[PDB]
Amino acid sequence: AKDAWEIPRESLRLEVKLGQGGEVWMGTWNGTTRVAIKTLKPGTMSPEAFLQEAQVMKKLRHEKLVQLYAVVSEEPIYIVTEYMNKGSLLDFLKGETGKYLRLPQLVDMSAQIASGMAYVERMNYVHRDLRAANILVGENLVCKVADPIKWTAPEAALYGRFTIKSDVWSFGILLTELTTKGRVPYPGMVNREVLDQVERGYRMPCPPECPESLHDLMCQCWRKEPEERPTFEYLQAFLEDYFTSTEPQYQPGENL
Ligand SMILES: COc1cccc(-c2cn(-c3ccc(CN4CCC(O)CC4)cc3)c3ncnc(N)c23)c1
Repeated sequence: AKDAWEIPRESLRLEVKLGQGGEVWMGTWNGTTRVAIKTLKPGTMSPEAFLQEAQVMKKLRHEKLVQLYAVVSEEPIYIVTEYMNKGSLLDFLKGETGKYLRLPQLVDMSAQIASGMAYVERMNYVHRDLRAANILVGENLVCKVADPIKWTAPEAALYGRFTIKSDVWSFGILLTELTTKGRVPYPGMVNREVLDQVERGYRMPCPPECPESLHDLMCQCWRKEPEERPTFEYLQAFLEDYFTSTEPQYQPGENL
């Protein structure tokens, strides 16, 4: 028995291909509604498993989470959502526009992600794979949460203990992506080195031109003890108010 998210497949025209991993397409829904469509390439994972993402997307509704529109829950299975016309944050950061972003833009992007994740937090959910590649960018630099040892808290990577606090860890790592225009965290380190070093207390240093106040925040996100890590509610307020309350004398530099 289907729910009120169900639509007939015939209402979808998959136009322009965007990515693969099944796939994701640009497309149209009913009359004149531009959407994104996730496909399941037969075999790779079970229907139930591909319909994890949709089922959670059904209960999560917020301005800074990518919005589910519809689902075709019989094969070939499709998930349908709003279309994010600037694609992934990671690609945006690394792209041609990426280099013009300065700290005011990057922090605002972080504030928006924190807000979506603050909502995930209030709803008692856990994301598990929070990072720039899973943030989508739209018009007016809107960032939405959608959808990785280097991004994963140690307790989670080692013991499968994923909580909102391990999401906070990942958010700290995401701040390094933002402040380096999308560089891979722990430059030159393989996953084993990162595990080994993090366990001995190593944390990434302050990125070049990143204000110390922003790095301290990263460090708080990376506290060994999950419960000592800030809430997203806290992160959202800090990042929202950053240039008044925290760094009121910020001046542009070469890159940030
Ligand atoms: C069911 O609908 C969903 C659910 C979850 C995510 C997406 C999604 C993914 N993308 C997407 C964005 C960027 C890329 C970029 N890509 C990977 C790295 C790079 O090499 C270039 C190609 C691929 C897919 C979207 N773009 C625009 N709009 C989207 N909704 C997406 C859609």
